[PDB]
Amino acid sequence: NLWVTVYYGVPVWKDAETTLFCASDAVWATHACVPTDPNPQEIHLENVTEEFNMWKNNMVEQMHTDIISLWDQSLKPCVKLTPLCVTLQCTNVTNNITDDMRGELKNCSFNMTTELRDKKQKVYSLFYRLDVVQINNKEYRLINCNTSAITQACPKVSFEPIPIHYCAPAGFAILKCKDKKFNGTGPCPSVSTVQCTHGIKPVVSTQLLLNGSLAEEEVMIRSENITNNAKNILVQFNTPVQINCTRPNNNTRKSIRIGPGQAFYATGDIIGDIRQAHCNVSKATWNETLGKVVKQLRKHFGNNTIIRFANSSGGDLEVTTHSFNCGGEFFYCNTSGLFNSTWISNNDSITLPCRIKQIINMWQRIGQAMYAPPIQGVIRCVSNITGLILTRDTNSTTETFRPGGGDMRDNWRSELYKYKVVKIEPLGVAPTRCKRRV
Amino acid sequence: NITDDMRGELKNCSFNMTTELRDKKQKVYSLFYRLDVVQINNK
Amino acid sequence: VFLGFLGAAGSTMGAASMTLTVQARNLLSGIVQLKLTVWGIKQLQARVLAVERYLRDQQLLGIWGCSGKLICCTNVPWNSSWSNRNLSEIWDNMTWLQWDKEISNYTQIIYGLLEESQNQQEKNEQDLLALD
Ligand SMILES: *[C@@H]1O[C@H](CO)[C@@H](O[C@@H]2O[C@H](CO)[C@@H](O[C@@H]3O[C@H](CO[C@H]4O[C@H](CO)[C@@H](O)[C@H](O)[C@@H]4O)[C@@H](O)[C@H](O[C@H]4O[C@H](CO)[C@@H](O)[C@H](O)[C@@H]4O)[C@@H]3O)[C@H](O)[C@H]2NC(C)=O)[C@H](O)[C@H]1NC(C)=O
Ligand SMILES: *[C@@H]1O[C@H](CO)[C@@H](O[C@@H]2O[C@H](CO)[C@@H](O[C@@H]3O[C@H](CO)[C@@H](O)[C@H](O)[C@@H]3O)[C@H](O)[C@H]2NC(C)=O)[C@H](O)[C@H]1NC(C)=O
Ligand SMILES: *[C@@H]1O[C@H](CO)[C@@H](O[C@@H]2O[C@H](CO)[C@@H](O[C@@H]3O[C@H](CO)[C@@H](O)[C@H](O)[C@@H]3O)[C@H](O)[C@H]2NC(C)=O)[C@H](O)[C@H]1NC(C)=O
Ligand SMILES: *[C@@H]1O[C@H](CO)[C@@H](O[C@@H]2O[C@H](CO)[C@@H](O[C@@H]3O[C@H](CO)[C@@H](O)[C@H](O)[C@@H]3O)[C@H](O)[C@H]2NC(C)=O)[C@H](O)[C@H]1NC(C)=O
Ligand SMILES: *[C@@H]1O[C@H](CO)[C@@H](O[C@@H]2O[C@H](CO)[C@@H](O[C@@H]3O[C@H](CO)[C@@H](O)[C@H](O)[C@@H]3O)[C@H](O)[C@H]2NC(C)=O)[C@H](O)[C@H]1NC(C)=O
Ligand SMILES: *[C@@H]1O[C@H](CO)[C@@H](O[C@@H]2O[C@H](CO)[C@@H](O[C@@H]3O[C@H](CO)[C@@H](O)[C@H](O)[C@@H]3O)[C@H](O)[C@H]2NC(C)=O)[C@H](O)[C@H]1NC(C)=O
Ligand SMILES: *[C@@H]1O[C@H](CO)[C@@H](O[C@@H]2O[C@H](CO)[C@@H](O[C@@H]3O[C@H](CO)[C@@H](O)[C@H](O)[C@@H]3O)[C@H](O)[C@H]2NC(C)=O)[C@H](O)[C@H]1NC(C)=O
Ligand SMILES: *[C@@H]1O[C@H](CO)[C@@H](O[C@@H]2O[C@H](CO)[C@@H](O[C@@H]3O[C@H](CO)[C@@H](O)[C@H](O)[C@@H]3O)[C@H](O)[C@H]2NC(C)=O)[C@H](O)[C@H]1NC(C)=O
Ligand SMILES: *[C@@H]1O[C@H](CO)[C@@H](O[C@@H]2O[C@H](CO)[C@@H](O[C@@H]3O[C@H](CO)[C@@H](O)[C@H](O)[C@@H]3O)[C@H](O)[C@H]2NC(C)=O)[C@H](O)[C@H]1NC(C)=O
Ligand SMILES: *[C@@H]1O[C@H](CO)[C@@H](O[C@@H]2O[C@H](CO)[C@@H](O)[C@H](O)[C@H]2NC(C)=O)[C@H](O)[C@H]1NC(C)=O
Ligand SMILES: *[C@@H]1O[C@H](CO)[C@@H](O[C@@H]2O[C@H](CO)[C@@H](O)[C@H](O)[C@H]2NC(C)=O)[C@H](O)[C@H]1NC(C)=O
Ligand SMILES: *[C@@H]1O[C@H](CO)[C@@H](O[C@@H]2O[C@H](CO)[C@@H](O)[C@H](O)[C@H]2NC(C)=O)[C@H](O)[C@H]1NC(C)=O
Ligand SMILES: *[C@@H]1O[C@H](CO)[C@@H](O[C@@H]2O[C@H](CO)[C@@H](O)[C@H](O)[C@H]2NC(C)=O)[C@H](O)[C@H]1NC(C)=O
Ligand SMILES: *[C@@H]1O[C@H](CO)[C@@H](O[C@@H]2O[C@H](CO)[C@@H](O)[C@H](O)[C@H]2NC(C)=O)[C@H](O)[C@H]1NC(C)=O
Ligand SMILES: *[C@@H]1O[C@H](CO)[C@@H](O[C@@H]2O[C@H](CO)[C@@H](O)[C@H](O)[C@H]2NC(C)=O)[C@H](O)[C@H]1NC(C)=O
Ligand SMILES: *[C@@H]1O[C@H](CO)[C@@H](O)[C@H](O)[C@H]1NC(C)=O
Ligand SMILES: *[C@@H]1O[C@H](CO)[C@@H](O)[C@H](O)[C@H]1NC(C)=O
Ligand SMILES: *[C@@H]1O[C@H](CO)[C@@H](O)[C@H](O)[C@H]1NC(C)=O
Repeated sequence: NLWVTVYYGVPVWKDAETTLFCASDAVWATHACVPTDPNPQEIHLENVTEEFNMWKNNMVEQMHTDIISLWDQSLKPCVKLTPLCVTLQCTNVTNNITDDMRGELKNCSFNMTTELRDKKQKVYSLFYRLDVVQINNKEYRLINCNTSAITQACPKVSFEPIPIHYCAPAGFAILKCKDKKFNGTGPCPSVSTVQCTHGIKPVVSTQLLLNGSLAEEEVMIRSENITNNAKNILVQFNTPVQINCTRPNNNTRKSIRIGPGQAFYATGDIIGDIRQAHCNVSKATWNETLGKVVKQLRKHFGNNTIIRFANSSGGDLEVTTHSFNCGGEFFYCNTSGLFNSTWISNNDSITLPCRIKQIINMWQRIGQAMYAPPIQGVIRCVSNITGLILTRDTNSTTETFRPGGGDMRDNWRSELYKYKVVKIEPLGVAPTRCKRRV
Repeated sequence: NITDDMRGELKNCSFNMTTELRDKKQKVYSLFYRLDVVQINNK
Repeated sequence: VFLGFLGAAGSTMGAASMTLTVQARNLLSGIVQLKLTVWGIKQLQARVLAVERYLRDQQLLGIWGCSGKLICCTNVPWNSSWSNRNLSEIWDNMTWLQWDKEISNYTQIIYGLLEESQNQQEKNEQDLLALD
């Protein structure tokens, strides 16, 4: 007869959420974080299979709110720009006649309170017409002042995305499938496990995904519900698509001592190649990759349907255009130049017009706003487009797709789908032929 | 309502108030209980 | 042969029992190594939860007179209603995950007798053997 035998160290686990913590090397917000191991360990697990589900992966939720928390903490100790909310006296800026630049900035002046709380000083600064609005030269207002206060980001702190690793506490395991195929959820024939995750950069962007990871095999299409056009579609590329964006303005920073003590960085003068900031895209590369994407689409909609690509529905600029950070500066680009195509039934280069804003609102959050300091000198950078955030638009053939975003949990999820966290249960029992003596 | 059973108890106070436009102020008003306010030194 | 953490997870319960310690070590792990700040109380909380997580079950093994754990026998007989399979149908043809899939239904029920029967009776008895 068999008896109850007690076992400990049993290799079993249940899907469970706990509090994850970071790790990264030894700028943005990361210093108070445990350095990574010089030899991150892993182990493929043979005969071990189980389901993943990226759409209920609470790792995303934590990461999201943690990044937000970091953001706020990095701003509290910086200078508040409360006394900037004043009536502005502004005029057009006579760019090289006649007018290709459309101005876009105003030579605003105003009676400003200085360190000598008492006698004020008439000063001036160049502002983008996206930041200011006419009251009622003419009178203008900082747009934020009708919604909330605004804080100047410190000139020392940066916004450069840094690779972050996530680790689980003892008793919890980081599981990672290596299956090159994945529908977004279901069993994985090839499952491994790791100490911690790979370095993920906290890149904030809409519409287009930047500097992410690459997919293997073919282009990956992932969606909570492909047939439901109330949902959206994640597209992961196989090959990095280069994009090179430039701001050809060797401008200065006429910092103004609007104390007491604390200093404000206003916009000095704009000189150099007065052209609109824009992005350069390899056209043939875009066409080629887009085609590869359409192949996938064909595979989930039929071998006799029509695929069209267009821009967004419009509205809030933050959603309408492609937003991203380069070197502290915030760009808004008209991606109509990319998302304008079509496919049937079965250099060259592209220039994307961009705009610059200085007053921005993070993560759709209202109640506060952050002032970007102007960055001195010409700003230009390059990155890898590694995926798309697409939405699905008389429904028997032609379908139209367009870029979206808004919810930045989407961005984190586009990477964390490779991971899941489980809770180990060391204690188990089993029937064994054994009668225990004294 | 005349004559006076309520004893007032509130005053129709007005004042030059600083607004969102730190600069040009706005004459506003508000009803306060005489338990909240006290005479300095209409009054 | 050293396999690695959970290296035997994809094997039969008999096979897996070979290397329970390789797992045991990292069940508590250890090491790890402007105030507050994000992570400031998260590494705190997590590292705490690890300790609790561990001891909560370790104490049960303390109560279930074994202590010298990973494996030990009892004097509680196995009730046939708790998944009636043969040893070769169990130990030589089933993983631990597959095992739990079934037996998990009677977890607290089995714990009842483990928490008690023997622990109660093994003692008293001894106290009586100490009479002389
Ligand atoms: C997006 O931005 C990236 C940078 O971030 C730009 O990258 C350039 O891409 C091109 C194409 O891949 C590269 O051009 C090729 O470079 C080769 C080597 O250049 C260096 O070394 C040579 C000697 O070997 C020097 O003479 C030269 O000054 C460089 O220092 C050249 O061998 C190639 O020449 C051949 O192709 C060109 C046409 O492309 C022909 O004209 C030639 O006759 C010859 O056949 C070629 O120039 C370039 O080096 C990359 N730059 C860097 C920094 O890596 C992309 O250009 C950019 N896209 C947009 C639209 O601007
Ligand atoms: C801060 O800049 C504002 C303009 O943005 C200056 O406003 C000027 O303020 C004075 C005082 O209110 C005005 O002067 C008065 O004007 C009337 C009519 O012209 C005249 O009758 C009075 O004798 C007196 O001069 C002035 O008109 C007004 N300017 C405008 C454009 O409205 C203010 O002077 C600035 N402060 C600093 C310190 O320079
Ligand atoms: C933007 O508005 C500012 C004022 O807010 C204008 O500032 C003016 O800038 C010029 C160039 O720096 C200054 O002119 C120089 O002044 C000195 C002394 O008066 C003189 O020696 C030089 O020959 C020259 O004229 C001017 O004084 C300055 N004004 C003030 C109030 O400081 C600027 O012109 C505006 N830009 C636009 C396009 O209107
Ligand atoms: C993926 O999501 C889509 C939409 O979010 C789900 O589509 C829904 O599918 C059901 C079954 O075809 C539709 O229900 C039927 O609707 C008609 C009219 O309302 C009603 O007469 C029937 O009694 C029945 O409820 C439903 O309307 C349709 N929703 C929409 C937006 O078209 C689909 O079920 C989702 N798939 C997953 C696995 O959940
Ligand atoms: C994306 O590109 C499309 C064109 O491919 C742009 O379509 C434009 O959308 C707006 C909003 O639906 C239309 O404006 C409305 O037009 C009517 C009549 O002209 C007018 O009564 C309204 O006051 C309003 O302006 C506009 O006509 C339409 N253009 C065309 C060609 O149909 C859309 O604006 C683009 N989005 C981005 C962000 O640029
Ligand atoms: C994004 O860039 C596209 C061009 O690549 C811009 O397209 C322009 O969109 C507007 C709205 O659909 C078009 O305006 C409408 O045109 C008709 C005819 O000229 C006129 O009847 C309407 O009153 C209205 O102006 C405009 O023609 C179209 N441009 C071209 C080249 O097709 C769009 O404006 C850009 N968005 C950003 C934010 O700059
Ligand atoms: C805010 O409300 C106060 C009353 O609560 C207003 O006070 C008025 O302030 C002006 C300037 O100090 C006084 O005007 C001066 O009065 C003298 C004598 O009447 C006259 O000689 C001067 O030419 C000048 O008008 C005015 O008398 C004073 N009112 C009272 C009740 O003391 C002030 O105007 C208000 N501000 C706003 C923006 O309405
Ligand atoms: C309490 O004090 C406030 C001022 O702080 C007094 O406000 C006055 O309220 C009346 C009723 O809302 C306003 O009268 C109306 O004005 C319009 C335009 O002038 C006129 O079309 C109507 O026929 C009517 O008279 C009056 O303008 C407003 N005063 C101001 C400064 O806004 C209120 O009367 C005070 N209550 C007590 C009991 O005295
Ligand atoms: C992963 O699951 C596979 C089955 O899917 C297990 O395969 C077993 O692997 C061992 C080692 O290659 C084989 O054992 C050898 O078999 C020969 C003949 O029976 C015997 O001569 C050797 O002494 C040795 O036992 C075993 O037969 C093979 N099983 C089958 C079905 O082919 C592997 O054990 C699994 N790994 C885990 C960790 O459980
Ligand atoms: C500043 O220049 C702009 C053009 O760059 C002028 O814009 C005009 O503004 C009025 C009022 O909104 C409109 O009636 C005109 O149709 C606008 N013109 C165009 C080209 O859109 C504005 O008038 C200029 N200000 C100064 C003082 O001259
Ligand atoms: C706060 O100011 C903003 C502009 O800075 C106002 O926004 C306008 O809101 C109406 C209603 O949604 C739209 O018709 C306008 O197009 C918006 N303007 C812009 C710039 O988007 C808003 O009305 C202001 N609130 C207060 C109470 O005045
Ligand atoms: C763009 O992504 C590509 C991967 O497709 C990156 O390629 C690496 O490029 C460097 C420089 O040539 C090589 O050292 C690496 O070995 C390349 N990787 C592979 C996979 O071939 C490139 O680094 C990416 N750029 C950005 C800015 O991240
Ligand atoms: C669409 O038609 C293509 C052929 O034009 C079909 O392609 C097959 O796809 C499967 C999956 O990749 C392969 O197993 C076959 O070998 C492919 N056939 C050939 C000719 O390459 C695909 O099955 C079609 N889809 C529909 C729904 O019928
Ligand atoms: C959408 O892109 C197409 C090209 O893919 C653009 O097509 C141009 O359309 C106008 C109007 O019919 C013609 O004058 C051009 O010759 C067309 N170009 C070519 C390549 O055929 C169209 O302009 C684009 N729309 C947007 C808003 O940029
Ligand atoms: C084994 O445990 C089961 C319950 O898991 C016990 O089942 C009882 O069995 C008797 C006989 O069939 C019935 O009178 C009871 O009603 C059953 N209980 C329930 C919960 O269904 C069985 O008694 C146990 N055997 C041992 C030796 O204790
Ligand atoms: C993209 O290339 C495909 C063929 O691969 C072609 O059908 C389409 O016209 C191309 N687009 C561009 C802009 O040339
Ligand atoms: C127990 O295994 C024996 C063979 O060893 C078999 O005859 C019997 O069927 C098994 N038990 C079950 C419930 O079938
Ligand atoms: C365990 O019993 C629950 C109901 O109490 C049931 O949902 C599940 O299927 C059971 N498992 C076994 C192996 O029968």
